[PDB]
Amino acid sequence: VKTEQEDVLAKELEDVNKWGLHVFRIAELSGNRPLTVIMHTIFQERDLLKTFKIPVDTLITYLMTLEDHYHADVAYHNNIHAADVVQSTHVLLSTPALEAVFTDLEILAAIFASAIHDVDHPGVSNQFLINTNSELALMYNDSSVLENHHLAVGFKLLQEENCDIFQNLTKKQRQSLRKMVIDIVLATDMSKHMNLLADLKTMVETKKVTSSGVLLLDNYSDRIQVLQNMVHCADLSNPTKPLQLYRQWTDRIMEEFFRQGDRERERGMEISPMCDKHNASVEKSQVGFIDYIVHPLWETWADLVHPDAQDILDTLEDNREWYQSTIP
Amino acid sequence: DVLAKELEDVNKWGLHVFRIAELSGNRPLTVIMHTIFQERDLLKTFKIPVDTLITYLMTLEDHYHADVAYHNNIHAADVVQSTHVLLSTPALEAVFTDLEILAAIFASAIHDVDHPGVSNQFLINTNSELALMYNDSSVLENHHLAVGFKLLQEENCDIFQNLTKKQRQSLRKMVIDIVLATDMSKHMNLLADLKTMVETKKVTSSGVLLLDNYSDRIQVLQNMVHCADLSNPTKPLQLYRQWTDRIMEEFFRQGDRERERGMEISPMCDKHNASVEKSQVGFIDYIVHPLWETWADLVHPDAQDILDTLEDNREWYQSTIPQA
Ligand SMILES: COc1ccc(/C=N/OCC(=O)N2C[C@@H](C)O[C@@H](C)C2)cc1OC1CCCC1
Ligand SMILES: COc1ccc(/C=N/OCC(=O)N2C[C@@H](C)O[C@@H](C)C2)cc1OC1CCCC1
Ligand SMILES: [Mg+2]
Ligand SMILES: [Mg+2]
Ligand SMILES: [Mg+2]
Ligand SMILES: [Zn+2]
Ligand SMILES: [Zn+2]
Repeated sequence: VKTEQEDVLAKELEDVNKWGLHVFRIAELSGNRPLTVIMHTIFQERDLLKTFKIPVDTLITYLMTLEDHYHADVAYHNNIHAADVVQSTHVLLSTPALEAVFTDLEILAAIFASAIHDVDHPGVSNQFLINTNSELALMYNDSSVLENHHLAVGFKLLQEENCDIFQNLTKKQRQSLRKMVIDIVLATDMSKHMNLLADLKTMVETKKVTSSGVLLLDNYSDRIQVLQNMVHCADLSNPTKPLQLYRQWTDRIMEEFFRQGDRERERGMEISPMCDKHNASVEKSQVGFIDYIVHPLWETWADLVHPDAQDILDTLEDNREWYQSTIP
Repeated sequence: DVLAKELEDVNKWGLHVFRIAELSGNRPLTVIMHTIFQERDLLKTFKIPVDTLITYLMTLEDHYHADVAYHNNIHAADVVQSTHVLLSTPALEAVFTDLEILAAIFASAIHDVDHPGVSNQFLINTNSELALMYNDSSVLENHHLAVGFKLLQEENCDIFQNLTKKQRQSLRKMVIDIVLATDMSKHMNLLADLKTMVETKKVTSSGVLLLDNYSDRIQVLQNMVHCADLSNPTKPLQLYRQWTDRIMEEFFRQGDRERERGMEISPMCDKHNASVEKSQVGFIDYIVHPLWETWADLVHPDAQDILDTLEDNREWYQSTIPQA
């Protein structure tokens, strides 16, 4: 355990290797430190401290700082979402079809990218930031504004006192991990979804597997592509989770969206799609989200790692039925 | 006075820009931008208060670094003026809207603002704050854009104040697209696509190019400003020599910092082991000529005088290099 608690957190953390970890429970039991606790657990499980000579106190110090820079008053894009994506990536990394495909450095990059990928999220969209002429959009030229910011912050925090968890990587290692983490977080920009999926389908069509069905990736292009899509899937994994988890994620994203719509309405701006609390169809919207975004993505991932992801797909379909059933 | 006579050549390749800098009190960017805006009737068209223009331009010019030998206000003024000339090439007559013309010229003016005199790779390799900010991706070019637009916020500096919301939005997208294309790491991809565009190009009866969508139009503007940025070797020898002096001074200062830091010194940045002639001939052969012969193809025969000068300058510099 990497944070002061008491306790029974251990019984819940037994599911850290399973889809459907109750991450909200973890948040409660850990004093709202789900990202620190789950990251610390994963790093120990994967022996990453020993491999990369990461001092444990340095890891905890960085995680505490990183966690503090997720906004507590943001309903969805907060430290629990970061913890969720981290843990979800951790599960996907261990899928049998990917056995021994990735290096420990690649595993570290995926997990680190997952942890920082929404840090300092303000609870409003890229388009909102652009439309309101935010300093952030001015900084990043309207291009992957948030995602560029999340990386800048995640890396800059390494420079805080006793926070450089990469201090004992080689120069080449840090350079490679940096490139991979950047490639991965920039791929979480939803504006890149259709292209990313399109390329993922292409890769699937011409995939190569050993006898036991293990994927053969040849080069960096292959490997980074699978990692990009993996963390993208993890980011978009809410509707594939056990329904009670999914239901809370839906509650939180709508709360966050509605708060942006309130900011838009207050400034006399056109209210963004699905951000109008006065005219929302939350259930119908989740069904469309699954039909046009989440299922097409996950159907393709499932193909890539066939048959590893079948139950994830089945759960997605069951959860689609639930929101369908509850349209008024 | 004398300045006025020099600015008469503003519509011509090979404007004595260094003379203009001396004569204006080191305000080439302000003088040349003002002149071009007046010539193209840009103040009237976009209702730009002339006082606002000068205030912006003076502040913009102030944010080019004095102590940087190549990437300064004179380079900026040169690229602006060169783009201004290319815009009027016969093959592009009446093709671009006034907004697109404004975007191309504004982009040129800001395209290197607050340049520190060291390369992207240097900034990446030294773990600079700029590289941390921009995730190692077009580090300087993103920065130029951010600063160029940020200055519009200064008091009485918003030259786009009377653009419609939509015009401002379009201008902003176009300028970003253009300045990002000045990143040399994108050169080969730009050039490969330009060659493919040339292959399938369409012209009117009078012979002007037909660019019927934003993609084709911005592509031409991107490559035009990139050519302007890479136009030094196409200029009269007296001007080209001066640009070569300055880029080498700048590079060698980077090399100096690399050596002090114990770093491996970048190509062409080692003052002790560098050859001007050899370096310019390679620069022409492998970057500038491939690009300009493609531009010349696009607008043939509009740019043949430019291409001729470049090929003469190449022949000139290779002539003192011993060869079999
Ligand atoms: C549990 O559900 C979700 C989980 C995660 C996400 C993340 N989505 O990424 C997009 C985004 O962030 N935008 C998109 C833009 C149109 O609107 C901008 C305010 C921001 C969305 C979820 O629900 C959808 C479906 C209906 C409500 C949203
Ligand atoms: C008058 O000459 C020039 C004018 C302009 C330029 C602009 N070059 O753009 C690229 C660049 O800045 N760098 C930085 C450094 C790492 O090296 C490059 C591979 C990439 C170059 C000129 O001459 C060459 C030949 C020798 C000096 C350079
Ligand atoms: Mg259990
Ligand atoms: Mg995000
Ligand atoms: Mg530049
Ligand atoms: Zn996310
Ligand atoms: Zn330049």
